Amino acid sequence: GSSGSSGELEPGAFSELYQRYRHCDAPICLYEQGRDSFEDEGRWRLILCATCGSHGTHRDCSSLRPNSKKWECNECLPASGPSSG
Ligand SMILES: [Zn+2]
Ligand SMILES: [Zn+2]
Repeated sequence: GSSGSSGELEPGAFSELYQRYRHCDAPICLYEQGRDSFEDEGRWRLILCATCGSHGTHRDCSSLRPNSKKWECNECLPASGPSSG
């Protein structure tokens, strides 16, 4: 038998950001442009996470529904296992 673990984190670490983060970070993109471009109203509307509100990507790009209230980034959403399988 043995004991001893090593793992710490930085609590309350939200680096302020003057400019709004609008960099498509979704899993799959359909917009021909597939860039940080969005409209005021439409599927291609820049959507910011709800939990932390840091990530920013299109609507249909984040594989969401046409009747979704708010969307949350990955790190926030319950993703079984780390992105890097
Ligand atoms: Zn996108
Ligand atoms: Zn988030």
